[PDB]
Amino acid sequence: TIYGWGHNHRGQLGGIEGAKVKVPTPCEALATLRPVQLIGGEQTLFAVTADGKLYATGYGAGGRLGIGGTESVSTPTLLESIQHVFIKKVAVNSGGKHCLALSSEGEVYSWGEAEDGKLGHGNRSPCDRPRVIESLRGIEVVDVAAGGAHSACVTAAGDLYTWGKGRYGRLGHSDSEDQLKPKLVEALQGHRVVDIACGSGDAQTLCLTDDDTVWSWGDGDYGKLGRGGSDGCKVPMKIDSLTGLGVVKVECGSQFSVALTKSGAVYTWGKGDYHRLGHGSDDHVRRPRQVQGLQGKKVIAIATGSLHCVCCTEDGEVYTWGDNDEGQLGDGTTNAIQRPRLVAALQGKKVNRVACGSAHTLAWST
Repeated sequence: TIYGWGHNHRGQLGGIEGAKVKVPTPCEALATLRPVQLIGGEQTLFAVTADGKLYATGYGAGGRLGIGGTESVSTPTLLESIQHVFIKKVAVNSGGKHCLALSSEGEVYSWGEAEDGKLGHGNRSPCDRPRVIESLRGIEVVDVAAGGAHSACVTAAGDLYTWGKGRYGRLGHSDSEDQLKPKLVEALQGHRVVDIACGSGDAQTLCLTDDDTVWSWGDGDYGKLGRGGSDGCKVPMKIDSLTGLGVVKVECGSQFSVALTKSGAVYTWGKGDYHRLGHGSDDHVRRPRQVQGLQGKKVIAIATGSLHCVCCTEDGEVYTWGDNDEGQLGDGTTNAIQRPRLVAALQGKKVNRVACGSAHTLAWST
């Protein structure tokens, strides 16, 4: 079984009834795929199968689904043009309209909107089906991440590349220039990148290196870089207050940042409007702050949408908080939740995987 909820007005959840699905509901069509990954963008959902196949559902505008054309679909639809490739991971931002896909051969495919050079093909021409990024061929790529207007990947050697919109420093090349093809982030050389996340709007980028250090750069508004105040920067800089804490994952939602530790702690910081941070007030938070509503709960996975979070613990409790205008919190309402709250309908369901898109949410058990 795979449970899905939240906004479903354009087929986001792959075939179930209701423009808003306000309680976790079985999504049979997604379950039949036995996905190894589910990840959503702006009104979209992508599924990766065990045999490396890619399916998409939801809003088709701009060629964001990668199935061909711009029609929307309401059932998981095979990306046929790439079925000869074994895909192991898709990257899409919760608020994004383009994807990266990583093959077993360490190559990157991209599709969707092409504004700002985010597809990485050396121009701003849209690709409605997945296309290999040629300038990365011969380099073993091992991870991919996507922002609202930018893109990133990590190589076997631990090097980071970013590309797309340069404004406000999100690429990290010490300037504001757009990059139409992947460009090595030189300031991080000598540190091995092990996790990467990219934001939306006037965006930040976050990463984790293997020396127990978290980095942030790009747009500073609302404190989402985590160094106090609101100054942006154009080159990776450490968030010193996270050093030594055993961070294992970073994520970005809309104007906010998240870290999960080996110990199971969740930290959030950035824009506080609409309760996205989960601290129990809408104040902006300008340095990483532990989410005290998850104190002593051993969180093993977290996912962000634009304005909401979902996470699960070792024992299968699922928590959401943030905005609920589309029912994405899964409590039967469209009322915001200020602090993490257990998802009642999932109690007993043994969930160990969670995912989001812009305003929709999935949870399941392997």
